[PDB]
Amino acid sequence: TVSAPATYGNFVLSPENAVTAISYHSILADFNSYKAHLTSGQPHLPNDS
Amino acid sequence: FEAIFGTFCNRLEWVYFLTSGLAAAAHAIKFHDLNKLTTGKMLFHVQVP
Repeated sequence: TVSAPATYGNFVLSPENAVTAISYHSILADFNSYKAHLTSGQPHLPNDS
Repeated sequence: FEAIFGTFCNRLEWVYFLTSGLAAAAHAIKFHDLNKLTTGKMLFHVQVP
């Protein structure tokens, strides 16, 4: 008897690409208009977990 | 999976017919049956002094 994966694997979005997006927004957003990069509480990256 | 980003620029200079100074020469009418119309005519009667 062999234990095998019950279901297929998932698409997972790399956490790093958030940094690239934030750098682009830093270039493109108005002066001090962007605020998503700073917040209170536990930091949270958008995820499908 | 990680992504490659691109930027869209969306701003445009909107213009309107009625706001233009050229519109002063025109008399602007809407007529939703214009497809049926073939020719419009306008006729005058004058007697001389």
